[PDB]
Amino acid sequence: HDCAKVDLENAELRRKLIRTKRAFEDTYEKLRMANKAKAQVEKDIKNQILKTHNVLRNV
Amino acid sequence: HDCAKVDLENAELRRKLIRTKRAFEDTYEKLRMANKAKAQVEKDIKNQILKTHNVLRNV
Ligand SMILES: [Zn+2]
Repeated sequence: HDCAKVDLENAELRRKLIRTKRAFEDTYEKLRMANKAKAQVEKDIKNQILKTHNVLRNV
Repeated sequence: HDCAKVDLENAELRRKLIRTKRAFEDTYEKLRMANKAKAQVEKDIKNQILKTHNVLRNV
């Protein structure tokens, strides 16, 4: 048994295990931001139609 | 340290690392097939946006 190496390996595994989770969280939020972005798009076009309609109402 | 406890923790760290990797693999594979299903819809949407983009060319 290598007491120095096993403590070092556990520190390496724990450190990297944390690196892995935070990478996913970033991705999760990134996907979360992307989906909400395309959600807005459907409403933006609907909004644009209303404006254009209101513009042509003024006649 | 505690050689018995640290080795058991080391086995736990590797174990948890395997679950995360398999969790990613599960997600990736599920996502890979899922994207292929929605892919026809996505190109159709891209075309209408592109078409509408082309419509606004009039100046
Ligand atoms: Zn030891």
